[PDB]
Amino acid sequence: MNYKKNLLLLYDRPREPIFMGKGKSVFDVPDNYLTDRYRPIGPEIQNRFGELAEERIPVRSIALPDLRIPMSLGRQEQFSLFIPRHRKIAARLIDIFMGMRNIEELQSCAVFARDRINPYLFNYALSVALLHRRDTKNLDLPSVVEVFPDKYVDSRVFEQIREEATVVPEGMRMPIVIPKDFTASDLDEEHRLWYFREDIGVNLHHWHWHLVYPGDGPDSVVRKDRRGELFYYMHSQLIARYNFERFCNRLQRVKRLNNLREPIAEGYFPKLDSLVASRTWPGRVDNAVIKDLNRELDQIKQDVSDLERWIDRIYEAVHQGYVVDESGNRIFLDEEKGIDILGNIIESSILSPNRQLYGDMHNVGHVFLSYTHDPDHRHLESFGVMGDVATAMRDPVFYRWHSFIDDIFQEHKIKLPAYTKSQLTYEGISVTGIIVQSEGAPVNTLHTYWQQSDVDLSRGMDFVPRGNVFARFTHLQHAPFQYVIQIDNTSDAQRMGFVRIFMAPKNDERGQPMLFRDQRLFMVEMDKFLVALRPGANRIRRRSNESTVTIPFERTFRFCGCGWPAHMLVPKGLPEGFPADLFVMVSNYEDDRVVQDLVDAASYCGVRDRLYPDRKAMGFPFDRLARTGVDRLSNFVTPNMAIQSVNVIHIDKTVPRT
Amino acid sequence: MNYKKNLLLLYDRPREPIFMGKGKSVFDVPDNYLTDRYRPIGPEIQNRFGELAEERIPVRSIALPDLRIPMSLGRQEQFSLFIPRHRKIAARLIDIFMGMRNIEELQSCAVFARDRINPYLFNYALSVALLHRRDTKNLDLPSVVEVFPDKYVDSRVFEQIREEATVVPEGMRMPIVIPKDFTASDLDEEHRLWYFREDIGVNLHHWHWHLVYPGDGPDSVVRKDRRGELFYYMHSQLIARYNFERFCNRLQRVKRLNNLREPIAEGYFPKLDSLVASRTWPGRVDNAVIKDLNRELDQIKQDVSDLERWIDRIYEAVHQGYVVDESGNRIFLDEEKGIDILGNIIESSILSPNRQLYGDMHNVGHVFLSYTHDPDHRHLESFGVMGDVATAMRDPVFYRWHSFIDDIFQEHKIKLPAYTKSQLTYEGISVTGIIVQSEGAPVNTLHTYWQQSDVDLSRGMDFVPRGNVFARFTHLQHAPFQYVIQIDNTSDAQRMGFVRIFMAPKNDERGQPMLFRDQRLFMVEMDKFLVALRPGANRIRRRSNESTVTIPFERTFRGCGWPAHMLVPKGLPEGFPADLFVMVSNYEDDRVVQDLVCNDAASYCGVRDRLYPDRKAMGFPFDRLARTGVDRLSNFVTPNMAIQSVNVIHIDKTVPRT
Ligand SMILES: [Cu+2]
Ligand SMILES: [Cu+2]
Ligand SMILES: [Cu+2]
Ligand SMILES: [Cu+2]
Repeated sequence: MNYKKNLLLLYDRPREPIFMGKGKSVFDVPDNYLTDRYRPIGPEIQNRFGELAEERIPVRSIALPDLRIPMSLGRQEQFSLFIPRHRKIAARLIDIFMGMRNIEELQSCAVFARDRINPYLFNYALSVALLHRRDTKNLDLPSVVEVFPDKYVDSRVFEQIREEATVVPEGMRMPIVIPKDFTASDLDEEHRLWYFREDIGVNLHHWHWHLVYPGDGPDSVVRKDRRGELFYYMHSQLIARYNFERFCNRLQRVKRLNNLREPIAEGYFPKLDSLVASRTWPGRVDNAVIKDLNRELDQIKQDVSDLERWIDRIYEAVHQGYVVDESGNRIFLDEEKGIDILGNIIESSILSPNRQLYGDMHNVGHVFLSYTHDPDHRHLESFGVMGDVATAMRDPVFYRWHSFIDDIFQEHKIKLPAYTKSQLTYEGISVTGIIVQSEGAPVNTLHTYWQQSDVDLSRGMDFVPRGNVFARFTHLQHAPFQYVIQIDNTSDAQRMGFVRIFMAPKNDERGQPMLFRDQRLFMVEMDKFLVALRPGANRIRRRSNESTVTIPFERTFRFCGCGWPAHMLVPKGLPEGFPADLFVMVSNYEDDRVVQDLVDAASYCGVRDRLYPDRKAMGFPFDRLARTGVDRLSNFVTPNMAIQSVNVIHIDKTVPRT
Repeated sequence: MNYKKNLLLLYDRPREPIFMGKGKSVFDVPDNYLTDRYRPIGPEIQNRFGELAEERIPVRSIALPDLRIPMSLGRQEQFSLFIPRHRKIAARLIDIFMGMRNIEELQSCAVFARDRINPYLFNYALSVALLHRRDTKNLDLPSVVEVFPDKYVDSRVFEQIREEATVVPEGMRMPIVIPKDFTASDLDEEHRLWYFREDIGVNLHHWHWHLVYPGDGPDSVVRKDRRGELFYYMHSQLIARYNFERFCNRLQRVKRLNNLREPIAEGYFPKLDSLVASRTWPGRVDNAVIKDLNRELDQIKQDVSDLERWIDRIYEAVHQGYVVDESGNRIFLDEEKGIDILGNIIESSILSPNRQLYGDMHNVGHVFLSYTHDPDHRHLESFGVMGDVATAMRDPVFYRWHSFIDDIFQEHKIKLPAYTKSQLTYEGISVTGIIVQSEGAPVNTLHTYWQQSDVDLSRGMDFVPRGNVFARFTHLQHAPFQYVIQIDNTSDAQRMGFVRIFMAPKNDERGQPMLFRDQRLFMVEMDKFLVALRPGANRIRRRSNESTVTIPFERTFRGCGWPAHMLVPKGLPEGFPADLFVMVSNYEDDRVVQDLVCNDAASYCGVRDRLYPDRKAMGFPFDRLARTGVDRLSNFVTPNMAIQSVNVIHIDKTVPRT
């Protein structure tokens, strides 16, 4: 509809008042909808822009809900989905946008609010609403990169764009190359993971997760099947993928934060400038120490001890094997629901059975690490990147904080009974082998390289002359490839299986093969998909671009929604080649299947699907300790599994997007 | 001439290329004078600008000097006069700009050079050039604030302006209020001196000083009479004025940094962002450590030891009573020249007799203090505010560092013989009285308050739509006043005398009458001028706005000197007690042999005048220890001196400037 299309205009040029031209349209804003600054000159000011557009969009003045709480955050402040106050403020706004009777009253409300609410907040809230409302499904939202490039882009380029757009005529403007590996030099060994930590797709992924599984909000948008287990598994796969990258950069597996009271060795300076706050992001010096927090405006008063205490209470619950809700009853951490409950406890969503007792450990850790430079607000400074979902993953200490949290999860995991031979076996199914073929390349060889892709940023360049503004981004990529899987059925009937593909490094940091206790943690999911297997032999062909784990290229670089960005499907590897163990398992779909009756089956959207369609623990079968007598992958396998050695070659060459 | 006026058009919109409109004029640029990016679209550029303009300027293409050293600092990098490499670059550029034969040929060089050189460095280098060429004398250079507002105002206003200019047509635009006391909350007691430390006038002062008494450059520009002594005196009076303000905000006299190993207690976060560099001046956390520097791009590899060695060397010379030449000769630090030699050693100007031995103590300390967050440049960050003349006075640690330096100069000062009673009395001359009169106020009362002043930031808002853009600044101000002085002559002959007026607090921090050993260092110079005294009684009236210490209010807000609105200390609302002192010294001894362009013309400009017009030590008569048996100002005074209690009142109210 036109109405749907019009909401998308609210994303165009966030800080330009709503009465200015958006695309080919203008909003006819009512007098009482103008902000205090503009209302007194309103009729003069609305006309200047209002004689440019093709279209004209009428807005009816109506009675609106109370926006005082959403309006409590300043327009030139930063927005943090980790700071409790702000989550409350966001929760409220999502409530309001969700509860508009229909799309016309949403338009009207959003048009009133936009120029009165912090743009990042507005953008978060609206997006969450639009993804979850009945009347606004479809509706391809613009990427937050095109809307706020300042959270993705070296600050240096904004004046470069401003000059280009002012001096050069539209037909003649050349694209701006976005600096890469720009946040530190060779003296920081950590700089090497620029291609991961600072990837647009990796960071977009983190944001998207938080849009679909918000921790506070109307029940409608919060309660999703096994959202606590997803919190666990999503953060887990990041670590594993991150370690994978570390092994390809002559580095060790990421160390957890041992202790909240020891210095944090990895400084990080983001080089980002928030045009919205009109203030640069603070950085964090090498060897900084977390400090007790007292920020009145933020409403955080929290000693390091409070955090340490929550940690101890959780460990106690995991070791007890149960948690205690507010009524005092015990909820057992069983083998279905334990991970889920525990996920809710640690993130601290509203689905925490007892926030008061277990705390808000994960979020508040983010705040602590983001504010080491101004913990009582005496210097009137905002938080560093760790304080924002959008940018947290750029900072190396993210991986260390989350590695630490992952230990709490691992400690629950290693208490569950190992999978038995019986539980891992599909009878009569056997997987004789699996291989990968790239185009032109040797068998069992994956290739990586650099690629430059463009993004139009015009939508986010407030107060810049109209015109395309193409920005060229350098990012990892792989050559396309397929899997070839030999399976024998031998049952005399058709057998349905779930094909599970993971990949892990072959060796440890020292060149020695990995034991299962360790390797199982390093296994990164590459595919999961359903297959009918006919009696006798089956040769199964699977292209890398069908991965249920990833989203298409275009979903990062121009409605179907997010998963892992495709250009990051494959670890970098090494020029000389990096050995990895590729793994597959075919499990019995009859046991894995969720009833999911209907009057892929592996591709899951949280917005769309009521139940996650796999009854197995996320990360099956690597989520538990091996059964007795197993010590490595080669003796872990059952006949319905198979292993393959794979070489990951990287060529330090660029290609122009094809 | 018209060429003079065209040179000033180069200060307009520093980052906008010179082929775009400047003022109501345009330059016609030889095609080969365009930069690489714009030569190809040269034709589509000449048409796109300037046809709106009235004057058009022909630029003669000429042969130009080797320009690679100035070019070696990048257009989007920061510029510092403390960094030795950057100081050398500016010297070369200055050399070029002063080596052009014509004012016409200078226009051509500058026109060519502008879009190719770092804007900060260009403004600096050209500005020094213009102030010193014999053919560009008496030029009203535009204020740095107007051209580079980004060194002077909270970065939060930049988008406020950009919105106001983009949205509202120029007839209807309102002024942007510049926030005051914006760098820190009342949780930090230092915040109370926002009106001093973050005052634009004061910062402009620091900057203008370094333009007239640059420490590297051509000999013609650097070698000024007693500039080493100025350096001591100028920095000594800043501490004095600072201390006065401290005594009016319930603080103590500033404390030296004890040394370079102890953490610096007082952090500072300036909220400035450079639009030239698209980087910040990083804050400094509380309790930060001075760290050894290895900044390769800046060409600085210096250990804290290296600085401590310099300091120990300088202390050793002061106590010795001589420094040692590069050839091994001794130069004695005597009563006349000692302070001057020492000032050149400590600053380390070119004039230092042995820079290998005594080092570059002052400049390098600044750089050290500005780099604690990134001393080896692994995080690719620029220097804090202390690393920039423009901005250094903003940071509390400026006063701590300069107090540490002052202790070294003081160590020389206390070695000199007390001034004798003979040396102080002017035989026949006797001052019986001094009073201060303001309008509408009781005798012996000064008055301060707050004022708002507008400034046009339009010449400094690159890539923002043209038109007036007014910033409203809030700043201290005093009510005008006059000294009335009664002098009895007693000779039958006319007598000439220097009138030297100082002011100090009556009481120490604890409300106890101050004693000379302390008071003398707290004396703030208020005026110095020559008078002719007829035989018998003379009544001298001297208005505040005549002070030789200051420069007109017009020159701050639309010939080095202190800004007129900061002549008088804040004082207190209940009344703050001070001692006003005046001495009439004998001009026949104070007279300087030189005769240049009515002796009563006391306006001294360092570039204009070859020699400093007073043979006495700067700060006389307070620069030495008291003669035996003087303990307090009451016992110090000779007949040709006089003392008056004065009450300094602050009213917390705001006036629009009359
Ligand atoms: Cu997350
Ligand atoms: Cu997190
Ligand atoms: Cu200075
Ligand atoms: Cu200094």
